[PDB]
Amino acid sequence: AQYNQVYSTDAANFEHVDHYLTAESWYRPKYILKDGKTWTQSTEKDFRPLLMTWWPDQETQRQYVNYMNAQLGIHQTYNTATSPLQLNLAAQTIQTKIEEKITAEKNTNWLRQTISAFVKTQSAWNSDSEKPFDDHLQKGALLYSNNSKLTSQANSNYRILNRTPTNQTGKKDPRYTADRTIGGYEFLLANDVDNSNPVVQAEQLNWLHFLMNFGNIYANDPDANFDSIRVDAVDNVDADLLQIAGDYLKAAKGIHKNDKAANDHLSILEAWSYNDTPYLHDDGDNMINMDNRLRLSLLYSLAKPLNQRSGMNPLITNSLVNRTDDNAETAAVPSYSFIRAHDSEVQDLIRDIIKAEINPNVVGYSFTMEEIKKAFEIYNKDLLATEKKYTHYNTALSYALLLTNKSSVPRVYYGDMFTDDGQYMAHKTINYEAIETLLKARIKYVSGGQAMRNQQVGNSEIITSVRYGKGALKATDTGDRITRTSGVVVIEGNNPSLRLKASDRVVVNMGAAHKNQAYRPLLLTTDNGIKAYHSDQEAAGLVRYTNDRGELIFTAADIKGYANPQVSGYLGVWVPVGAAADQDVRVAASTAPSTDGKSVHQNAALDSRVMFEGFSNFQAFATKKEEYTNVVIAKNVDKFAEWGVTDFEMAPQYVSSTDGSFLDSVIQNGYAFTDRYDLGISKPNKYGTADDLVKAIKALHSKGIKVMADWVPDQMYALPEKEVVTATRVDKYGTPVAGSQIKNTLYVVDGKSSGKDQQAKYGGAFLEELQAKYPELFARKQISTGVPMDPSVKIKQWSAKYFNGTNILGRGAGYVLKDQATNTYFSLVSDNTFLPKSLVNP
Ligand SMILES: [Ca+2]
Repeated sequence: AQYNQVYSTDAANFEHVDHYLTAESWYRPKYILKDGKTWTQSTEKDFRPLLMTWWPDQETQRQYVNYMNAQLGIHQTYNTATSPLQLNLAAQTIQTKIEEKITAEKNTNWLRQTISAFVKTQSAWNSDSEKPFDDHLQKGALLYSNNSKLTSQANSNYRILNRTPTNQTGKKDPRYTADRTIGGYEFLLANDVDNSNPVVQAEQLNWLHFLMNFGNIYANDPDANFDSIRVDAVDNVDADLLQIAGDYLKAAKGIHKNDKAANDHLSILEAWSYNDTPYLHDDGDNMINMDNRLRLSLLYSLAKPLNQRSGMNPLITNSLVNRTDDNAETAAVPSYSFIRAHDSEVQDLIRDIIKAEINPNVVGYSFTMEEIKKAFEIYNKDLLATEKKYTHYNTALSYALLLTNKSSVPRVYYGDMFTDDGQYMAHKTINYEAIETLLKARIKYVSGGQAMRNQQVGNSEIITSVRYGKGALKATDTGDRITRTSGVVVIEGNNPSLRLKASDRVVVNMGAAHKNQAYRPLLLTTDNGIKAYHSDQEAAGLVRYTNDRGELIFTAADIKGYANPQVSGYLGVWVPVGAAADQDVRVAASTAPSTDGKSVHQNAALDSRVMFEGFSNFQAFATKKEEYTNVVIAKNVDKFAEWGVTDFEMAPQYVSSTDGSFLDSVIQNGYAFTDRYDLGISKPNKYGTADDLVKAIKALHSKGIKVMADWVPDQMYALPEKEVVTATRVDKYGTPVAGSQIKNTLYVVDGKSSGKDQQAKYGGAFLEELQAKYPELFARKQISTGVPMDPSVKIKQWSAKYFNGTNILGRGAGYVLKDQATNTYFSLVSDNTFLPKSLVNP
């Protein structure tokens, strides 16, 4: 009893977390039985495990012997009936065996680990006590208490949950009713940063300013700054951040002054709710959101299996813009449009394949490397099939619409041109040719008003989409020479069974600048795929003409249904003959002052832009310098210019954590990180070193292309230090879970950064200069909080007080040790020390 008791009650003598004890705590006894033979004075070296001498109750002390008796090849176990006098010799005999064996392996590392193992067999100490699970992607979350006496350094006056755009004020906005929900939820993955905390808000701003000045700050090269941002996971953070970022863009860059300034820094949100667009629009169009309705329209009218496909009309009317006749010089609301992204309609399809053909109980997207590579074999083959079971149909049809549509900036996804897996840019998809063709055509032909028509012919239907030519917003505008040699027509059908009757005609009005004119093909579907024409000359054979009225006319000879690996339906695209090799109908943004109170205007100059999402989650890791993405990017900067890419959306560049607790930290895309400022600085990121990054930003600038920084304020992964928090089990809205055991109960999280990383170096480092240069930013009272940001304290080190909570860690409800008698946590704070009766007073 005696020797074992604690050496001294100092914090010094125990391994503790915020002065609390855990099941895995080691400490300094007064003596060590040396080689289980002789009672020698401890030194600051002789640390043992608590569990070696103390148990939270007798039932646990029992298991421990049984378990331990196993390990030490002691051949005796005890069932529930056992006295405690035997439970007490059982552990003393083990204790000798423990020293004897430490002497023998000259170490205790092996113990560290028999201990750690055992701890995990107990309910109070594993994920058993953390049930019931909920539908958080990592199975559950813990909300940290704002007011706990036990964990005062984790207290917060904030932690205001769920203030999405729709719900920013804590009530659902009456203004936006397309989404009838509250438009998002707080807890998405990992450690959830509390973005309602004014100090944290200021820190998000610091980081924004940093990214946007990355060149100057890191390389001293004004030519290497990110030009613009994406706000990630908008519907999972506090929407004040939208005001802050827009306020910034305004103050620092002048985006509200004129279009040229707004388009040099054109920024986007990833905001899934239908409410978010009108919300953004009332906010002043300081950034643009995706057109989610059009995305769904493409997906269901074009990309789904033949039996699940819907009719085509939504391709015209289910959108931010009704494209039946779109003749506005400036659209009501700006947006960007896409059909796939790094996550959307890619990692889903892999999940579909794993869940179907590999591991049926796979959770969320928590995949393994193994499963994935296995998944990819199936997927890649499905890509080449005519009958697809897992992957998109009609990719080229979707791009034809996206790249010819008026009133939205198209975003092309990397993985629709290159293989989603695979070294960067090494392999082309079968659609690369058609997409590149469309991209090139867009620069040269795509300008003017738009008309879309849905026509029931033969046994099915087609839609026709028409751009009138540069300088004709309406069908009746005759324009000038360049109008005449610009414009385009797209014809599409979504049913392989489409047959026209002999008497059918599809009559397309091309616009008044196009009477009696030659047209030639750009893309035509063929039995095996799609044939691309790279020049008039190339398509010399297949010319057709409009008539007196400027109508093209199409017939059964032109239009029928196909099924091949690229087309399930019909695609045809025609362009006028005679465009100068170097014709370009894009249009530069005006310096004329903006006057409608909005920053971004969806006009012809904005339509002239094209966005490129330049990565895939599932890219292979580089084998060598040459294969690093950012290296490869700098080296093909010309292609991007040739495609008319004006905004290059780089992947997040933060060094990835490697915990594997979610997809993002398995394929290391850059959304899972521990250091916000570590852009390939401490070691390379998936995409190269900080220098490769700097070089790729420079390369893209040299072509005049803009580069977007993914701004990811929602969460952080794998913090290095432990902290104790008062936690509660909650669902993703922060509501307490029914039937859980963790309710204002102490928990051990990984919630502290190292205080020695880049964050330590740059955190809050620019606040002072920001307040001098842009006092207006700090004057705003943020919506959710009612108060201004708080730059008066810098964040050099993240700790739990800056977080809402975390995903569940499997440590258990009882990990932090409590005297079950008094039901009170043990503590090592000095004026109030409380230890287990046996270790201090035996
Ligand atoms: Ca959040």
